Amino acid sequence: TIESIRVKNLLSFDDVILRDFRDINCIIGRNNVGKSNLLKVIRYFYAKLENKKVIPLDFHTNYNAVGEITFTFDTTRIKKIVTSRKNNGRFHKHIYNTLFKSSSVKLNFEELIARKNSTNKSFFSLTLTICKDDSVMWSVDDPKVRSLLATLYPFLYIETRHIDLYDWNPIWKLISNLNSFNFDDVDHDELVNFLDEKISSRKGDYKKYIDRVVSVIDTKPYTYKEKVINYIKVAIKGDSNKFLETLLHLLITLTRTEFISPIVYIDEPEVGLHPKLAESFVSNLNKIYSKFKKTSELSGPGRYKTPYPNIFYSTHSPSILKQTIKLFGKDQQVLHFSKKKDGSTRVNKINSTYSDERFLNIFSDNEARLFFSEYIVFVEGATELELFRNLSLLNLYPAFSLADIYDANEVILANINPGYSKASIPFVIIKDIDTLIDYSIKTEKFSLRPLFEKMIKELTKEFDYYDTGFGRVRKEIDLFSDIQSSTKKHMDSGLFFKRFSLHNLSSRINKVSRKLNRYFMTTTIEGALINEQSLPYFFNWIGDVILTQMTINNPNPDKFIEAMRRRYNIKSQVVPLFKSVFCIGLNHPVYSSAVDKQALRIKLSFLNYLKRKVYSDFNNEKEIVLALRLAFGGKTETQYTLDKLRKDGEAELFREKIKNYKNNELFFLEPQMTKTSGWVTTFLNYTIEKITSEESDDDRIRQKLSFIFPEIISIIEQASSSIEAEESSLTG
Amino acid sequence: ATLYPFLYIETRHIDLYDWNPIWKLISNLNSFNFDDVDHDELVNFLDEKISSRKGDYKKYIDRVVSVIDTKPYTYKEKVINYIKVAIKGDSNKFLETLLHLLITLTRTEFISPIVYIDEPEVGLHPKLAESFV
Amino acid sequence: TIESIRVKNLLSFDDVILRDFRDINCIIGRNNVGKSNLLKVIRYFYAKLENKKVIPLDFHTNYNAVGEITFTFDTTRIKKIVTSRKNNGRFHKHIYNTLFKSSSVKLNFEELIARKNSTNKSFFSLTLTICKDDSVMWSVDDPKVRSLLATLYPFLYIETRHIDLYDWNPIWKLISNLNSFNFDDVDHDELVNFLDEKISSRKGDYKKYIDRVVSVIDTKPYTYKEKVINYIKVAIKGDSNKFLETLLHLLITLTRTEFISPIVYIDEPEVGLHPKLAESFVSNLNKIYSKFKKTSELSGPGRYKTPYPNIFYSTHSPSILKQTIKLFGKDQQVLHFSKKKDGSTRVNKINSTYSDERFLNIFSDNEARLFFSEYIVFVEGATELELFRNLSLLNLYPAFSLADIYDANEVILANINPGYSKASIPFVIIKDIDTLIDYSIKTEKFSLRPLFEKMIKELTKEFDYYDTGFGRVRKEIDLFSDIQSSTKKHMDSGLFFKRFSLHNLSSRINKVSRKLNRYFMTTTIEGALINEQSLPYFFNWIGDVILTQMTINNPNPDKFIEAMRRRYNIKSQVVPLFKSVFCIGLNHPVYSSAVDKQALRIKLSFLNYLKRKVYSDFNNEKEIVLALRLAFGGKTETQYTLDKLRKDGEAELFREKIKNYKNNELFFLEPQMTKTSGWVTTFLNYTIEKITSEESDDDRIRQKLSFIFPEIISIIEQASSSIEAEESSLTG
Amino acid sequence: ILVDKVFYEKILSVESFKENIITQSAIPKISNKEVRLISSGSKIFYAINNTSPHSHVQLRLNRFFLSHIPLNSAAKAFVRGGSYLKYLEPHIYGSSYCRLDISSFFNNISFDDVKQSLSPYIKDEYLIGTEQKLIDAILNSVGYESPIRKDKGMIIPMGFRTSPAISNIVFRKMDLLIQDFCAKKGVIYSRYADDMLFSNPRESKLLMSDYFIDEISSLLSIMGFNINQSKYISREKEISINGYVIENKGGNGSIGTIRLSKSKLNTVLKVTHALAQNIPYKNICNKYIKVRLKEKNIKYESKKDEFEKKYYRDQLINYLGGYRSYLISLVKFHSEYKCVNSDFIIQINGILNDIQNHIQKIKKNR
DNA sequence: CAAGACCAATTACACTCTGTGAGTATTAGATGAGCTAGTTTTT
Repeated sequence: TIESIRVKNLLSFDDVILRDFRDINCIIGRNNVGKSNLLKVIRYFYAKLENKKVIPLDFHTNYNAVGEITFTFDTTRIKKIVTSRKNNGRFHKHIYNTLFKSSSVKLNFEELIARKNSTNKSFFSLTLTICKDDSVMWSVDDPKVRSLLATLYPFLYIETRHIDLYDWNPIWKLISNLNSFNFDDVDHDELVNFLDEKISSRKGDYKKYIDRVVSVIDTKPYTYKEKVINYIKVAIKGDSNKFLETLLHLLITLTRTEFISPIVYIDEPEVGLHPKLAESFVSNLNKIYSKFKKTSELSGPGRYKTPYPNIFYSTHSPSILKQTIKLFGKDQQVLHFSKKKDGSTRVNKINSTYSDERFLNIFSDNEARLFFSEYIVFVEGATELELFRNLSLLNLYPAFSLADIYDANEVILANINPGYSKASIPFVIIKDIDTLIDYSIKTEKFSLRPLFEKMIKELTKEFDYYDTGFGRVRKEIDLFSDIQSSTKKHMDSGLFFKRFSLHNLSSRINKVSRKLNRYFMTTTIEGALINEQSLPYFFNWIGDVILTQMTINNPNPDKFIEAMRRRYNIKSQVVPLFKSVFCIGLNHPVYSSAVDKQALRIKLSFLNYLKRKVYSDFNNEKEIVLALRLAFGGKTETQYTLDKLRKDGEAELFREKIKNYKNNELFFLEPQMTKTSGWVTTFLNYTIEKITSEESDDDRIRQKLSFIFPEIISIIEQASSSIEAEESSLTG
Repeated sequence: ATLYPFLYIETRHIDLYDWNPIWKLISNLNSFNFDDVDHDELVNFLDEKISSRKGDYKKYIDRVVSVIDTKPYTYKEKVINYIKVAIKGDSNKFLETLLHLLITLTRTEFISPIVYIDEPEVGLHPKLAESFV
Repeated sequence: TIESIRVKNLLSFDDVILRDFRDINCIIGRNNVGKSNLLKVIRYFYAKLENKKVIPLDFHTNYNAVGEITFTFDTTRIKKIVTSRKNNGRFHKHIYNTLFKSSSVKLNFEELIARKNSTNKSFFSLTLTICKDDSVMWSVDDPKVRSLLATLYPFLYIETRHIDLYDWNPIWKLISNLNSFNFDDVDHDELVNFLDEKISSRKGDYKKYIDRVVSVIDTKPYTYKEKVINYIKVAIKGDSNKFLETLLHLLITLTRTEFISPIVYIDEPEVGLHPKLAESFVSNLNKIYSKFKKTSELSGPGRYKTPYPNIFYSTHSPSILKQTIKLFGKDQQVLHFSKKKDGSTRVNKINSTYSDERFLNIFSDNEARLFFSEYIVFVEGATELELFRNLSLLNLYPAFSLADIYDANEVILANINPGYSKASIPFVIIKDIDTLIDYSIKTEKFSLRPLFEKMIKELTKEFDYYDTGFGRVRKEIDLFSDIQSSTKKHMDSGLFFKRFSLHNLSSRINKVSRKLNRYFMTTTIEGALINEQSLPYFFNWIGDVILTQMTINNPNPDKFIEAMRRRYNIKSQVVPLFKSVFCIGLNHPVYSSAVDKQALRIKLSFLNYLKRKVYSDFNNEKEIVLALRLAFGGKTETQYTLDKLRKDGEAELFREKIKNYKNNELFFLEPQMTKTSGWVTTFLNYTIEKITSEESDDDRIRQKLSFIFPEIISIIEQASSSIEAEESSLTG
Repeated sequence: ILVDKVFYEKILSVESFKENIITQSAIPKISNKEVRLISSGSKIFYAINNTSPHSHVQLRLNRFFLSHIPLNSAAKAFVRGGSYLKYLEPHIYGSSYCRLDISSFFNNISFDDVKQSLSPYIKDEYLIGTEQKLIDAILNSVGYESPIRKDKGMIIPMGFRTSPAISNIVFRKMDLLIQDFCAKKGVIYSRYADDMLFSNPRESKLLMSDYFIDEISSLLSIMGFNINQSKYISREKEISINGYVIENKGGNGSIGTIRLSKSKLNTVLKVTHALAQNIPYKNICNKYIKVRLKEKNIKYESKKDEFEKKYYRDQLINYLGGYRSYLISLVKFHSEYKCVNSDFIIQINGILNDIQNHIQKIKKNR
């Protein structure tokens, strides 16, 4: 039908070109002005095709004297129809003479015409030129070609926001233009006589009535359009979303037996519609699309092989987009508009075809939301989703609130393929350092993962020349290649590195992979949360949990407390008393003043005891951080977890210390030591509240957060800087 | 109401793109019975007289109706459509035609309507108003 | 501050009562007619408050001669304002002369002493009755009371689909009504003199021009509203989403030093808006809501404790609802309307407050999509998401597509609490039997999970009388209690049951738990797919892989095949030859005719060999089903997985056979033998394609699917029946 | 809905009145020996035999025919979804209250009114030849000629299962007339069976005036209904209807409250107190619960006896559970409408806790 | 006693006359068992 649309120096388009049109085309983007301007360009071109006096479009810049609109039509099916010897009608000969005759006389019939009769496609290019003096120039200097193109590849525009339910003009126009019946053979007098014979007695009374009516009114005779519309209205037994669906269905049904291939543009198909209604609309469109398909073994009556008309959608709803993707697949595309740096509409294609059927079926609203995004943060793990979606943290960083976070593994990333649309949708993939380097305690070896080798191969400057601006890329690649060795011996029984530092390697990897839209963290997200600087806040959170978590199991608090004090020692047997008195409970009943004082004293004593035991058990204020990290499913600097250490058998004494602390000392926190336990959200909220209470201005709070959380604040600030650097283009 | 109907014609705010009073008068003021006529035979005849083979136009109409989900016409709408098909045609001229049609229709019926025309001379030459009267 | 709106026998309401109104009340549902009727009722009530000649609303049925609209206003703040001694003002006296006057003068000197405890709330009820003769009368016959109620609690309607940007009528109306300045003291002559002095070539030059202009345009004098509007316009320096946001901000800012409590109704705030735009709108509303809030430590200038006006939303976009739930939290509610069986609008509050902060923070588009649903199927596992979202299966059942599949564990289900919204959004929770009962090989005894005991406790109908039919529930409960015996012999090394059948127990559990919206499967999700009746098709699927997913590695196929045949035996060494010839490759190159024939012969020989080995190693024809089930992370009838069996040291020979098939024969299927590998989607697609090729009619295809997959089709049919039972209710 | 001959062929008379339809037999009336004439006070209840075609026809009429005819919203009795609590709810907004009762409501319903009310919903076609129509065939299963009331026509029995629906359907014109009359004067009207409750929110003496009674009597005289002056109650700011107290302090929109007086809950408190005092179950059910074994115990067939103890356990458990259901119906009504006193709510919560404890004690003892 | 106010729901011109609303004038395992039944309103 149509292949390319090129707009130069008109409205907001500078050198914009649109190509590769599928059966269904979805237009999305935050720049509504671009979509409106494209619609205006198309409508102006089709109005000038039909010779309608309309105001010429405005130029993008007045320093250009020419504005071009270029339309390329795929005139391959119609060429085959008119070339065939069987078809020799008046219209076929007219089409052949006005389009496929000028290009045929210039080609030899013995060789060129024989060679062109193959699977190759033929295109017709038409250019509209607007000059400074409001003058219109055409590539072809004859109205017949333009008129035939207008009546052969028509453009229909449907606006749902401003639609009339009582108006059926587009439907009747389309029905009249999609009829293969000659209505000139119908005799008006015979029809009037037939009506008169079967209306009443005294044959001729209805004829006299009609004669009187026409003699009184005496208006212009009905045109062919009016006559066919009236005949259709009488023949049929009767006459927002329903109107659009009916029009689209009748258009698809009536184009099965006609060579006319229209172009439909629907603006906002989801206004005033339930999400289920939009999904049902797309489902009905796909059902009627597939009802008239004759491919491979699928055949029989009611099946047509005619190409479907091109349909364009201006949608702001993820439901329509996801249904279109899941239902069509290879027969759809997604267009993102956005803008440029100086201000100019773009048109890019976002990946919508997936080779994984599982991803296509699982596809839900979360996946469809990535299309309507300006910055995507890709994470592997639900803990990162909890951290980056924290409302308290996002309140202090409004810029990062504009970026949406998606949980994807390598398979989901490969299916989505964010690299296809980088300018349209900037993205960053946040991963951990264990997907690049592998370490073993039994054998000293810094092995390289296949992903790291693939990155090295991609960054290998083969088939290249000199004149590199800055950065010893080759030296960095060589150093990363030779890092595989048997050095950096263990320290403290496979828990630290004697001299090697992962911070420098992580920084180098991040610097190299900035151009790859990838960020690798030094440790897991737990290491970024609980570090040597956040220990006071983690201890305060533990104290708050102790204070406002456990209650008295016994209905009578005073009697139970007195009995336990008289039975269990308050100093030597403090732990058994705490275990047998305080229990985890959602409700927090209010006790007496003496009972509350005793409970507060016991809680303070327990806090002091645990703090003293932690300080006097571990060596320095570094093993506490590692112990807490491994407690919450974390990793050490040797890339080992508690489960992996158990399967291996290293750091047995430290593992016994952890088991003793979990089973005896910290038993109320045991349910919160899981990844899907929500401890991240609670800890972040408590830290934010405490910092807000201490400091006054928001800048001080942000500085304190940067001091406490280096990596999280660093990545948030980097994403915010990227967003603010590319905010003008990705904003309407 | 049905024996002494009231009609109001505002010439100043009249529209030339609609004929609502005319079609209302035509539908209401009739002495026929547009019920004996049946859609099936109408179609059958149109199919026989239109083009191509037998039954093609009937199949086209059936497939259009089956996918439109529209309620059937009322009697007034059906008679309006029949009159529109049976005739060959679609400020001062509009008013004169409406009055002539109403008088002609009311010359064979006991219905005696009452017409009220507001400002029959807006945008009219004095000769045009005299010619209207 | 309304607290109750009651509509009886008007439009589409028979008896509908709305209560517990909050700040950000949101309205969702497919019954748009109900929302329109509610808006019409509110607008009619407020028009009749101001004595406007309007058409009375139609009755729901003509067999009632009365149509009532009841409005209850929370007159607690106003009563406290006007009761205080230091509020001697004309308007304050007017308020405490018409509203709080009849309920005070008729009481003794004791009742009022209990109304000054700062704990009670005062309610004012006003009823509008429309009679059969189009006559309307009120409960209180005092126009002053109605006018004062309209002034104190005004109603504002904002329409976004049809909004005029040029006219700012609501803004100027709010500015004129919400002010604390008296404009009657302004001297017009003084202002004109000042303007003349500002621009004066001579003393008294602009005065004569003003007098001439007034004389030549002499009309009715300006009203107070016009004067204040003009003064505001000359005082200010400046005149869809932006307009509404500015209006809402102005209304919120104005209602900070006034006791007027407006009511705001906004219809479709997201029409023609990007999802990010709607989210930003809700975020800005939350920011302006929180900026003017003072709580304990939060104080200082610019923050007020004045109650916020009630805001009503009519949104079809999940983005607005998601942001409202995430940001506002406890200060919002969701109202689902739907319909009744005979046809009548309902109103039900959907759960929108969550006690888990993690769930609120990671709240996403899927969770907001669950509220725009008519049937939710809750599943635990991504395999169920793959199976129940399969496109090739939903087309054959055009009734289960209306149901939305959500993956949720027990915690997510508890947070969502689907039982709160049961008559509005029907739901089914699909779980496995293993979540109710457990089995141990070492200690041959059943055990009851806490979930099953909790369900039994919920089903124990104590505190009950004797009723017919409700007698077998106690017997079923007693049987479910006593099935805890250890008399259950297991054969085949603890893989099957000698006499016990889990099918009957699962059927009984499903029968008793139907009333609790829970369905428990006999086996795991892989059990319903890999069964005896699916053995042929499954085998064919394997063959498909051997014919599709494995191609020759060598670039020259003929030479490599000849070398392998001359080197490796075709019969004894067939397995090594097959392993060394065919590898993993997406491309499917076409070879020579002889090469294709040889490859087809080799593939057929390998398929026959594997079929014979499977039928020979296992004899009962059923142990193969269990082997395949445990291969794809399944379970046995003893509720044991392959990993659990390995840890428990049971069925060593079976594990050895499984390892032999995995590492020796079915090595190409090893990537697909894990969860989330997409094997479910491929298997369903292949089975449905084969059945479609075999059976012509769709009913035959559905019957064959029911035969091969009994549990899946049973669940689908049950859900479809549940949907179609309430189809006339949950549909616009 | 409309019922034609085919509808009555296999829905209302699918098996019972089938042999009469095929063999051109007119459907007979209800014989004297086919009903019982039980007595309670000065009231006669007509009990139809359980094993009879007319009983099945009445069940099918009540399930299929007398369930789709529209009724008036003021009819809060004998209607699916109606209750006494809904009958008393609308009057919380009023300050003055008036109670009236129709005398012999079921006995004063003329059969001609029933016929004319059911005529629009039944096709006027002959059923059994040109002998009997379809309307009278339906009516023969509804009414009954009362020998006590002589040959005064087919009086609707007070014990038939079809009587309440027929009464509510026939009392629709009167409901509309009374509702319109009260609407013209700002009076809330609600009817339960034959008790009419009127509420006036305004400070007026319309309900205590003789004009209101005269107007209600004049309206009711259209269909021949009277009201007895024995139980005419007109009060202000408080009214007690069978223990249900509606109280409104008055004002210009004040909300009233609904509670239950100590007289209504005296029996359950006495039962709980007796259970607290360890009173034997022999005299706690034969005195308070008015349930007692007859002389013809164990059907005069068994010899084990000892069923008295288990009977006095069962029936006591049933009474406690039923009254608990009553109280929790009250609290659910409060949750739905918010028109019940808070102190009454806490009192019934305490009573419910006591009842649950006593039920647990009884079940532990058994 | 006797009573105003008694529900709602259930597109059309035949005629001889083709124009009129009459005038006429056409016109023709089958055999000991052995069992109760809520609160409240109407009533």
